[PDB]
Amino acid sequence: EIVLTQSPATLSVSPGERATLSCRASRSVRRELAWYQQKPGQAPELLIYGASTRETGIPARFSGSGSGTDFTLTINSLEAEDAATYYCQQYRDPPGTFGGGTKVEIKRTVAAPSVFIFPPSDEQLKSGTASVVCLLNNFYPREAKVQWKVDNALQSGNSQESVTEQDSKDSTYSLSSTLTLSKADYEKHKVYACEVTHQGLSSPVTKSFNRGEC
Amino acid sequence: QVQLVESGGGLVQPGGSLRLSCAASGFTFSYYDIQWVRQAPGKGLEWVSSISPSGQSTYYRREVKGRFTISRDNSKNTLYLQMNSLRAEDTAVYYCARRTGREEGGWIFDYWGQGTLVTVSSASTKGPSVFPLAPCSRSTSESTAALGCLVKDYFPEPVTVSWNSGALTSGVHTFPAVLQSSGLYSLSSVVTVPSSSLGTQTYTCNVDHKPSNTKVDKRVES
Repeated sequence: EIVLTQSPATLSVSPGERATLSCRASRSVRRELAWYQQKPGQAPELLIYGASTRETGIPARFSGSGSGTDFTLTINSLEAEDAATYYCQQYRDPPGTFGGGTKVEIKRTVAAPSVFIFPPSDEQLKSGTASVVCLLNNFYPREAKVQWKVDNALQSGNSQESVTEQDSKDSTYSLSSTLTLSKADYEKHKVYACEVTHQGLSSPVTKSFNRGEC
Repeated sequence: QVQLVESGGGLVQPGGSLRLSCAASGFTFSYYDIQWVRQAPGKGLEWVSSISPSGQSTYYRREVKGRFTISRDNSKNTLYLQMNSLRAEDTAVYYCARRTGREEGGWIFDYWGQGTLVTVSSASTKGPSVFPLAPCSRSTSESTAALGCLVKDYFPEPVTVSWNSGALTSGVHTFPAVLQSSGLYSLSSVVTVPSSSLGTQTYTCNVDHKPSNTKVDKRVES
């Protein structure tokens, strides 16, 4: 039960640049390692076998080498499709041990988000509960902040955020900030806005709506 | 073409049981040591069980040993894994894989099956509320516009979501599964189209949370 550890986890590297990730076995595995590219969703795919031999059908970009403990999956040129969570497997031992999973993020040119606000539907208002959904769409980098303001009053300790695993076609992240609020409190207020703060935004530009106006 | 496909699981109450059933063609199945590898929610891959290219050899994971049973039907090119006394922790996506490292090399994992989700939850299945979310301004003035479908309350996690039957693609973002205070899961499916094309395509999200035997379609109106 040799434990394989991958250092580090977030490896964001600009396109064309070499992304070099590690995997340190507890025991010695003597050039008996494997590397995988498990893109968001897709079941893992073999990359390097025998800790060196690049599998056929995979580009030379991936060049693996090391023995015993020091393992390094190298990527001489980085692309948008290369955004994936990577795995190292030992096969010295009969079972097969895996690593943590080094996520590689393609470093992109900073582009600001296209923000949209979502007032609740009357079907959800029938159920009592109401949800306001601030939508930040396709921006770089993942690092962004979403705040709230029901009648300017910042709604804290309530908003649930959800972010998308970086895009292939553009290398951008998109996030949702769902805000749950019961009809009784929802009706008592009119001002509704999510405040946006990002590296693209010159100043934090917020999109707002009022309960009555539709 | 190699086609390993882990068939189906779901959500079983702790201590239950459930038969998994990987399936593959596009290679002579009777030649390889096929095997299952469960994967935690965010964690890494963890090999669970392994069967020989003969059937007369089963190899189990330290803990799983004596609860899950691996089987192969090399006549009907099939792989199975039946669970029993399912502990809470086994909530994983169970992948299957062929393991030919050949003579030169021990055990490499050539191809991986789609991998189905098997969850062990004390909680019960819950149908999804589909509310259509759209703005207060039909005329936005910005030629880029957005509308969605708040898939409000579901369980367990698997819920297929697409738009325009499957025609809308450029702009469709299906948000990851979000846990709630209640315990229910939620996801929002959004799409970015033009402001001019408000009534050029009927924007309709097709929601399908297969576990509750539901299917909900919604044309985002008003």
